[PDB]
Amino acid sequence: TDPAVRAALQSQPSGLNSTDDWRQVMDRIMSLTARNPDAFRQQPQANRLSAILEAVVPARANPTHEKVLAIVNALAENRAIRPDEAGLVYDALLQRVARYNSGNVQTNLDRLVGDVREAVAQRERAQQQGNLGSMVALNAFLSTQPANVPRGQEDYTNFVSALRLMVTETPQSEVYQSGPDYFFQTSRQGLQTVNLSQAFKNLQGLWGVRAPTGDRATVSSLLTPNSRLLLLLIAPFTDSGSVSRDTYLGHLLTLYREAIGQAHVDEHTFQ
Amino acid sequence: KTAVDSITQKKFLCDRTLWRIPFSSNFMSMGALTDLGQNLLYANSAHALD
Repeated sequence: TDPAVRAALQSQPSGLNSTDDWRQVMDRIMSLTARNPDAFRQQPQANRLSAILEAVVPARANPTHEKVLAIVNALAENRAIRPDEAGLVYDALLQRVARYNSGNVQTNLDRLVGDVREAVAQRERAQQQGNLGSMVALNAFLSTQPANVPRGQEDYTNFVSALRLMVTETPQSEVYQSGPDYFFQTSRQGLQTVNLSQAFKNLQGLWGVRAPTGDRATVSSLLTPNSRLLLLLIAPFTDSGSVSRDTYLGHLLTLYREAIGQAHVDEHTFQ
Repeated sequence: KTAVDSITQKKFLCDRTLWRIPFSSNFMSMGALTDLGQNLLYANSAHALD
């Protein structure tokens, strides 16, 4: 339903148009509501009296359950526990509060429901913002890699910046380390996993010397297919002129960029 | 032809039921809470019954 744990909670512990919002009831009971006036003037006696009796002297309520359920629901929507664990932990927290209760505890509980509401919102927006963890992993890997290439350097650093931009600009992409290598998955539960360490090791020898040799397919077999996928995934990035043209790497990047381009364009055209 | 003088007796049987006298103004079931029941509540008045 709603992600805001306050909202996704308050649907559970609440009546409908009771005296929790006193102003609306008091407006409707006299005549003040304009949507349908004289509605309350013509109800049975008991009901009328009862509301009125409720209205003049409100009845106090115990909000402990509401706050505890709010924080429990926040934990559930934030993958702190499984839903069955949610049903259990609600009672657990309820007992915990009930055996240590104090005004200070209620104050801290209100503070906590505010904090968890903010936490859920922040987690969602951060998960849709770019997943800083992948950026950290990529920076660690790049620190592992050397920053100096004896044959050509502008293309190398340009490509490195292009990769950085690619991992930053597309959230849901994963960068991590499983074994003694770093990888790059284009999506959770997704295919196209590139062995980043192996790709860089293979590509180290092709940076500044494959420009004159791009015309002859004599060294074309040096490109392992994993690195070919790695280059393919960066076709939309590293636009023309970023990588020096007339280079085997540059030629491949330009071809892939042109191909992907015709495609998306034609596709948004559809019909 | 020789029928004797007759005197009529009338009686009725109503089993498996209870006579009901609802506490409502017009005797009909207009709701679970009768209107007169509503009138008497909140009156805070005690009454004796015979």
